[PDB]
Amino acid sequence: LSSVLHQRAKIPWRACTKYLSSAGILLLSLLVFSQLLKHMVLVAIDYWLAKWTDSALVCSLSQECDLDQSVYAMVFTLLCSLGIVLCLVTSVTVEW
Amino acid sequence: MLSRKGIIPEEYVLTRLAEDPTEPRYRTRERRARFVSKKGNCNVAHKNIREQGRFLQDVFTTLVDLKWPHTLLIFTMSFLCSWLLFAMVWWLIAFAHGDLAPGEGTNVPCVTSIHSFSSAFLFSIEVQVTIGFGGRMVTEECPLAILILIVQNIVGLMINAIMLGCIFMKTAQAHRRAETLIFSKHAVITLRHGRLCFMLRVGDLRKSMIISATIHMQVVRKTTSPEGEVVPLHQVDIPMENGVGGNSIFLVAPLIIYHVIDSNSPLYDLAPSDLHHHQDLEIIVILEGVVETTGITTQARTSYLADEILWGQRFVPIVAEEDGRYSVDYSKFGNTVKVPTPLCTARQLDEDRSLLDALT
Amino acid sequence: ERRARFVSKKGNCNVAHKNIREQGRFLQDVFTTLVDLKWPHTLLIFTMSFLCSWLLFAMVWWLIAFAHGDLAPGEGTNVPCVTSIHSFSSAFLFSIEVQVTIGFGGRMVTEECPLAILILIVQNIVGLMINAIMLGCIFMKTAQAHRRAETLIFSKHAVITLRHGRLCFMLRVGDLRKSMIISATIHMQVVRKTTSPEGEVVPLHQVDIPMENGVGGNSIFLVAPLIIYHVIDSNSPLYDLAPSDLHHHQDLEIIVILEGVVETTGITTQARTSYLADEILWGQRFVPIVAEEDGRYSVDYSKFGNTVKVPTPLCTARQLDEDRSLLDALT
Amino acid sequence: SIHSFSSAFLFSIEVQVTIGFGGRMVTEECPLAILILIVQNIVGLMINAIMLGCIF
Amino acid sequence: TLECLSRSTLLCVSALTVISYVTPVFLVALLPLAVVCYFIQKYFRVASRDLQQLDDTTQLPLVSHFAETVEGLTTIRAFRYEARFQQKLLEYTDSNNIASLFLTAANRWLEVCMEYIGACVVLIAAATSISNSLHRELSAGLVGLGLT
Amino acid sequence: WGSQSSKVHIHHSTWLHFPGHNLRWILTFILLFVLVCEIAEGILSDGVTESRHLHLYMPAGMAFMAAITSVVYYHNIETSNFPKLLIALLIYWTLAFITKTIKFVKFYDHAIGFSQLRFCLTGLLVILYGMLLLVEVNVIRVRRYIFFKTPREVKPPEDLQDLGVRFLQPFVNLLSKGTYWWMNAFIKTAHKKPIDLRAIAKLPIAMRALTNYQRLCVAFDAQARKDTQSPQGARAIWRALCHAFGRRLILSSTFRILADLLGFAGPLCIFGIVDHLGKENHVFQPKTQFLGVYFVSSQEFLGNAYVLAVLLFLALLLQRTFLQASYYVAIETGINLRGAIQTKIY
Amino acid sequence: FMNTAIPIAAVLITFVGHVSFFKESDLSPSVAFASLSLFHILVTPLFLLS
Ligand SMILES: CCCCCCCCCCCCCCCCCC(=O)OC[C@H](COP(=O)(O)OC[C@H](N)C(=O)O)OC(=O)CCCCCCCCCCCCCCCCC
Ligand SMILES: CCCCCCCCCCCCCCCCCC(=O)OC[C@H](COP(=O)(O)OC[C@H](N)C(=O)O)OC(=O)CCCCCCCCCCCCCCCCC
Ligand SMILES: CCCCCCCCCCCCCCCCCC(=O)OC[C@H](COP(=O)(O)OC[C@H](N)C(=O)O)OC(=O)CCCCCCCCCCCCCCCCC
Ligand SMILES: CCOc1cc(CC(=O)N[C@@H](CC(C)C)c2ccccc2N2CCCCC2)ccc1C(=O)O
Ligand SMILES: Nc1ncnc2c1ncn2[C@@H]1O[C@H](COP(=O)(O)OP(=O)(O)OP(=O)(O)O)[C@@H](O)[C@H]1O
Ligand SMILES: Nc1ncnc2c1ncn2[C@@H]1O[C@H](COP(=O)(O)OP(=O)(O)OP(=O)(O)O)[C@@H](O)[C@H]1O
Ligand SMILES: [K+]
Repeated sequence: LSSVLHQRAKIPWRACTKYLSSAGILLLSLLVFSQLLKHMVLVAIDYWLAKWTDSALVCSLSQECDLDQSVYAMVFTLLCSLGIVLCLVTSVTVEW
Repeated sequence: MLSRKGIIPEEYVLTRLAEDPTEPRYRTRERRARFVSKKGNCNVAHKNIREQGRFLQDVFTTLVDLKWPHTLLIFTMSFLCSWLLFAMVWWLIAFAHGDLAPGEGTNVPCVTSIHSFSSAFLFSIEVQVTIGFGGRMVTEECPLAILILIVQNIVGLMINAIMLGCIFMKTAQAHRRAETLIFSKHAVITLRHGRLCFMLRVGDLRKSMIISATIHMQVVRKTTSPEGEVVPLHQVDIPMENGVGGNSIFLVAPLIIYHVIDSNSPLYDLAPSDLHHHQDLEIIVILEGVVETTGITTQARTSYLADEILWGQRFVPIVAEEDGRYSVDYSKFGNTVKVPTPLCTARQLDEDRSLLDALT
Repeated sequence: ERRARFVSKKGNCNVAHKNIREQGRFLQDVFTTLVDLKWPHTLLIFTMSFLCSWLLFAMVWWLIAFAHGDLAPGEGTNVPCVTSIHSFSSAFLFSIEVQVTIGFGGRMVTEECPLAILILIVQNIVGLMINAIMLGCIFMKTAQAHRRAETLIFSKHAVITLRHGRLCFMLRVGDLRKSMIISATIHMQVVRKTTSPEGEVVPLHQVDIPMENGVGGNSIFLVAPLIIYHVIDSNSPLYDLAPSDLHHHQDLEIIVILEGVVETTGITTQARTSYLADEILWGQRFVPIVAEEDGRYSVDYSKFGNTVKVPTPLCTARQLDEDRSLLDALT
Repeated sequence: SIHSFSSAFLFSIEVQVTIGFGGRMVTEECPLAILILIVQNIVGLMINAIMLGCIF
Repeated sequence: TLECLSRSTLLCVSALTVISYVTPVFLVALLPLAVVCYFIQKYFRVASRDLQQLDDTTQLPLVSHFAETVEGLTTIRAFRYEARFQQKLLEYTDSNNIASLFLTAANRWLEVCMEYIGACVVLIAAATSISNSLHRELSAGLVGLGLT
Repeated sequence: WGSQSSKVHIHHSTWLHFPGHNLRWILTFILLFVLVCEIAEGILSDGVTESRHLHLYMPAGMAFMAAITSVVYYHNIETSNFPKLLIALLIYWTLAFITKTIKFVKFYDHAIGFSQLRFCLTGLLVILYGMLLLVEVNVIRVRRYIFFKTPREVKPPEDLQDLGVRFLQPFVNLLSKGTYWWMNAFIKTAHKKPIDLRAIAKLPIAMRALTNYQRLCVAFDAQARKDTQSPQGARAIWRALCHAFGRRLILSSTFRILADLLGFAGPLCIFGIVDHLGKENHVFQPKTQFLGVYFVSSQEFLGNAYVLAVLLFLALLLQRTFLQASYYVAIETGINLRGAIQTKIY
Repeated sequence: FMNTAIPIAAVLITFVGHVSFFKESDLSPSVAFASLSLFHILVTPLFLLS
């Protein structure tokens, strides 16, 4: 028989049905949102770290567009805490 | 580690019996491999060759086998490499001589007009291609220039002579004339003069005659001897039923070629009911002569598998007698029309003749 | 010593000629001798021919300038026949420029003296002749196909096994190149010191041998390796070769001559090989070689010359054909 | 020495036939001339080689 | 597997996003490199699925052979038949080992090619970032994030 | 290159790597590194001046191309069993060696000193050519084809000649051992048709379960002869495996350690690249100039951002090839252990 | 959770410590980002040597 092209199904339907008829709606959306939120924090922590070693190398609540802070510790510790908490939430959601 | 690496080395589990998996292996799509293709170009792949440089030893023969695009590139690379290498030599010798830094001084240049490497490259072109503009002469000053001039001239003449020889052997190539020899796509088995024979048609398209044509013919079947031998592809020779037995033939109009199936033929036990596609048989035809213009010998190769054969059909007559001369209507070259024939084997026909003829 | 071979396994023969009345034909065929020579020797003669010609005419150009006296310093009271010749080395460079036809033009030939005009004609004609001759020799050398004979490959040693009842001397020959050999031909000879009843003695009698072809011809179409055998009929001189009589000092040799015009250059080439007395394995059929892959065949040159043992009587062909005939008659 | 078109045509003769009078040379000024010189030499030699073979 | 797959692919997307942001001329060369990456992923998955099924279906008969040989040990040794079964095991072991070797070699093929692609990314990122920080004055902070 | 489009021999050819094959490639690799070092130095030097000074890197720039073409020529003459044609390569090494020896000594006479990197690079590259030359004559000694009357020609490996052998990793050129280039052709087969026990084929001699079992039995018998211990403890089996696979386990560890050490050069390169990129200080590369040519020293060479970025790229290549080299050796030894131990248990 | 939190927690502690309890530099990107890359290459074998 000829199935060289047929074999490469990639199982996309087998996954759509899986998530739908097994996970529901609430938890699948929570999983995706939690993963993206944690990864955006990683982007944010690297972006904030870069701008900090940049400006500090001799009203600051804003994450971006603000360069009026002698010390960047307050926002950087908060970003680290967000990353830890989101890792916990992401792990729980995936396993549950 | 992002990869799924954890504590699970055991992999101990019991799986039930599994049978009949879905896989693309129900049927073998690939057919029986052709021993030589319909345009020559035999479809046999050598393997496990213990190379010893014999391919590379005969560079000249290797150059001839190359296509014209690659031959032109090697032609170009050979000249360019020699030209540029000696350009460095001329540039370096002038630079070492010190006649490259300009000035109104006591020094007299060994090679005049050399100012940069560009002039050295142009001077190399002039010397080896014998253009000889003469604005960049060779003077009497440094004898090493005279030695290098002799070396460059000898090397240039040798490379020119070698490439000439290669081009003369490549413009005499007749592998593009052998492709105008035409064999009918499918051959037939049909009775002539009461004896069965394996007919065929071969014709020439151009007007330049091929001298001393020679039509051989071989049957390619796996053979198991009574002694038990195992020959995967045995090649049995085949006659041509010519009036003198010899393989020679004079081909102007497309002639009919047929192997009279006598008692000593390997086709002698073939029946139309066993002429399906997956039958291990093949008929090769070898039309070799010398082309009258180039004088170079040529071969034409064609093959006829089992499914290509067409039992009990006769080729359509092609030649006619028109006003000025004969005509050849090539549109009817491969047309076959069915003829009333027995379905018996050659040996079955022989048995029928053995009894019917001996009426008394 | 042990046993002289007529032709070596690589194809070169070993016969040594002696007491030849040299008539100069070796020297007479200058062009054929050059073709035979190796490329290093050909290049040496190529270089020496051109260098001698260049230097010979260079001395002539220097001589004519010295005779004309135009190489000594002059102030307008002279016009040299060959311009800018004020040294022998200038004449040498001028000779290079003329014969190679580089023609730099710094050392011209003037209209003044006619002798330089004749010498220019002679040098041009001689240069064209030598260029044409070297072209011819190089064209014949680049058209050589003796190096194609090397790609033709025979079995390490041949066998004699029963096939279709009778006995045959088998053999295998292969081609490694992708190119074809048009109009191939396989001759085969036995070389034995054969004595005759009438009293003659022949030091090496060469008996021709049929190729056991289908149509009784010498044509062979060689693409894959072929088991090229010889049916040992009554007339074949191998009809009385005892397997016990296969030891070293058995006066035997099987010449093989694979001919056929090479398609590329159009040149015919020979392939030669000799099977000695002890280089024959009785009753061992060849290993099947031509395998089949997906949609194409496959030849396994690793198993080119391997032979497996097959049972067969250890009897001479005369003791076999006669015995079989008697059994059939009795039955 | 390139003045008119006829000068360029005669220069083409001198290069391909390899006569090379040398009154119209190629200097180091424009590199494209050197590339064109290489092209013309190779093409002229290839055409000459082919015509030689056919004549032979 | 879902946690690891999603985190890995999203880390890759996040990392490529930051590299593009630091040096805007990276993404222009990313597109040809992304096409090459697509081909490598495509071909590897096709090869890896086949080798994975082969590995599974080759290791099943081996444990089955061990179990059945321990079931009928006395009968096998009665015939003096054990040379045949040792040869059968060697063929089974060789089949299992060659499946594993090809799976590992396919894995190493992918890893070498992907890490060379990553090395090309590093050179592109480093070269363009230094050039942009000597002309456009990237301020040397985004340079550090891009390199790491 | 042209003819290979019209030949089938190399479709299933048979190789024979000349004696001194493994260290020939590594020498070409290390000199391909110290030619990029010369390139980086030359580009670094001439930029501070106002002219070209092409002689700084163009010699190195063409030496780099020459080395690549040399290894390609050597490989093409290694797939075929035709040693004669590497005469050019043999004469090439000494031709470069003598010339660069003159360059090295003519730096010393002018008191160049090791303080300048170009002197160190030239000196390093001189022995890198001399040792390569010594390999090019070692091939002569073992095959005896140029001058010696009767050559001592060698057959190709016996395991390669089976048509049921297709995992040809153990016998292939060193660079394709590392980058698994030979796998690429097989991958197309996997996409074309499925991969059954037909596509893959019998494993080489060294990986056959019987070969590993034979090596294991030899190790056990040798151990029992050297030490005469009546019990066969767990330590007996442990030493047996070590004695049967030590000469490969050490190779895996060596490759892994070198990969780790070169891997840490990535972070360290980042440190240097960013640290130099501070305050946009004016370039002051040349300190000790000689005869109008600016010589770059060690720290000056490794203070340049571009030089360090290129150096980082080369370091990543070495790291990520040695790491994969370690992985394959570990897997091959582990799979051989499975074969020998499964056979031993049976 | 532990695998993905020990790198960030270590990085958090490291940066805060140098700023407050060390004050040994100005925390230039050459040191900050080099140490960040070192933490990545060290976390991978540290979490798996167990
Ligand atoms: C790659 C160069 C290798 C040679 C380097 C110099 C060696 C000088 C040899 C002088 C004789 C002394 C020792 C003899 C060595 C013989 C070498 C040789 O024959 O191989 C040359 C090859 C292959 O031939 P083969 O199959 O080996 O020949 C039969 C062999 N005797 C046998 O065992 O059966 O023949 C071929 O297959 C064709 C090779 C032609 C090479 C031409 C290269 C291009 C040159 C273009 C640029 C010109 C450069 C000019 C520089 C001038 C500088 C002043
Ligand atoms: C399946 C293929 C796989 C790929 C392998 C090859 C790759 C080729 C790519 C395909 C496109 C090629 C287009 C080339 C166009 C220019 C060349 C040209 O005109 O010659 C093309 C033709 C030959 O064609 P062919 O079909 O190969 O020949 C039929 C025969 N059966 C054979 O193959 O043989 O030539 C002739 O029929 C001979 C005429 C010769 C006259 C040429 C004179 C000038 C040549 C140019 C010289 C100057 C070069 C300048 C270089 C400058 C460098 C600085
Ligand atoms: C001076 C400045 C230099 C700075 C950089 C330095 C870099 C130096 C690198 C040097 C490495 C040297 C190690 C050489 C030995 C290699 C391993 C080796 O010999 O084992 C080979 C093994 C398998 O062997 P086998 O045939 O089955 O067994 C042998 C025989 N049966 C026996 O008796 O035992 O098979 C294998 O080993 C499997 C393959 C793994 C090897 C792959 C490594 C290739 C590196 C690729 C680098 C790519 C490009 C780098 C360029 C950098 C510069 C431009
Ligand atoms: C079939 C098993 O054959 C293999 C065997 C190996 C060797 C190997 O390192 N394993 C574990 C490590 C230990 C802790 C289990 C691992 C798994 C996933 C990702 C990285 C890693 N290590 C990477 C290097 C630093 C430590 C973490 C690799 C790859 C393969 C492969 O499928 O080709
Ligand atoms: N040793 C030899 N070397 C070369 N050619 C020979 C030799 N012996 C004989 N020939 C040639 O054989 C032919 C005659 O041989 P034969 O010995 O029978 O007569 P002959 O007396 O030598 O002849 P003639 O008087 O013609 O030379 C002549 O063509 C002669 O050149
Ligand atoms: N794979 C091959 N590729 C090329 N030539 C081969 C190959 N196998 C055998 N030959 C050639 O066939 C002849 C002998 O083949 P065979 O393998 O039977 O013996 P051998 O042991 O290789 O012989 P020898 O010692 O003469 O080389 C020799 O001329 C040999 O070069
Ligand atoms: K001329």
